[PDB]
Amino acid sequence: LANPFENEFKKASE
Amino acid sequence: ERPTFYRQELNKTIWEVPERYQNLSPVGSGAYGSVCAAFDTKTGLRVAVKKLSRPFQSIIHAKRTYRELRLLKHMKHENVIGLLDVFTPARSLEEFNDVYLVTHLMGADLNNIVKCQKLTDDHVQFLIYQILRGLKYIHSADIIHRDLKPSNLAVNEDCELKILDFGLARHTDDEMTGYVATRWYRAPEIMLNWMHYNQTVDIWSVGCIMAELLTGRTLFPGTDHIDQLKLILRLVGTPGAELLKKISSESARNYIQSLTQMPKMNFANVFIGANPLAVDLLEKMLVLDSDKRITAAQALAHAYFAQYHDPDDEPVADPYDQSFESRDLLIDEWKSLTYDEVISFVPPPL
Ligand SMILES: O=C1c2ccc(Nc3ccc(F)cc3F)cc2CCc2ccc(OC[C@H](O)CO)cc21
Repeated sequence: LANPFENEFKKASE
Repeated sequence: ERPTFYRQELNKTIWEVPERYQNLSPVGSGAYGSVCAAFDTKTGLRVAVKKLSRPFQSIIHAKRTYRELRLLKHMKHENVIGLLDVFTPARSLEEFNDVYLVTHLMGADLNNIVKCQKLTDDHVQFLIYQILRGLKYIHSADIIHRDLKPSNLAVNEDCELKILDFGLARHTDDEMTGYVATRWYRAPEIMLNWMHYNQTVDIWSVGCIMAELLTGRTLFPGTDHIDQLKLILRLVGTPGAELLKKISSESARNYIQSLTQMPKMNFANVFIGANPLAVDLLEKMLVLDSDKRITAAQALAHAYFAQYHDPDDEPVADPYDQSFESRDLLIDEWKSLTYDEVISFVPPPL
């Protein structure tokens, strides 16, 4: 199962 | 000996229940899920009947169904919802698809109380006390709840409180399911230390719930994960150098370091006119560093609860033994294990 938090963190920085 | 069942459509759902349960009536018009008030003619009790929603709809939900039934059968405590009955309309494992749970009718949840315009500090004391009393018991069984929130706390007319909904609860372990809790009540280490939180996430939720009781408003009503993290950091402050090093996500650390630096707020300046002892307990509950958070047992001894605290009336549990829950099973195995637990249930004496 995938980590939805890292996805949003990496995007927010990008 | 199977009782006679009858069937009734209630808010676009077919309920099939033993005849002993009469005059089924969805609480709050069906806004609180699949729970009906009923009258148990076998006992004369006013009961609440919960039809489990889609209990075997996936491996994960089948697993959760088994865990919740096992825990409910194991636990016995005044501040934890207790089973009067468990039944299924199915006549054999082969047609087993529905599970119903029965408990005493309570009549409200904490969401109602949050709106009560006559709420006093003594009421808050007594309600949070009971949450912590139940939580001390749960945690002493090595159970973790992982979804405390206002709608999961039932309150009766004597302001007696019971923790509801053990659907996300389990035996605690070093590695657990990553995406847990309801977002507004989700402890930050759930987002920062993926799958490696522990029982202190439940203390975070209790802190959020107490704040909501005191102010009438959701403490951290975030609209997404970034929003949620920032709402928390604005209150507890951005982590310092030593605390960043405990964050396991490099993307989270990087994001946090990009924010404006935030100090911990003085909670006395957030919760205006609240009991100073309530503010003090909140400061000990809502701390970013999981390891410095107060425990349920410690919190019961806090001076805020001096009216209610009795160290010999705050019992601990027999520890919960994880029978079959350590492996990945197919839905049909979870079903057979859950069927066996339904068929073996013994109701408590009246
Ligand atoms: O008493 C309530 C209750 C009881 C049980 C339960 N789950 C559960 C757990 C285990 C089990 F075995 C059986 C179960 F049903 C969930 C709730 C919801 C809290 C609530 C809110 C409002 C109510 O009536 C409001 C009036 O309708 C005016 O709107 C009644 C209840």
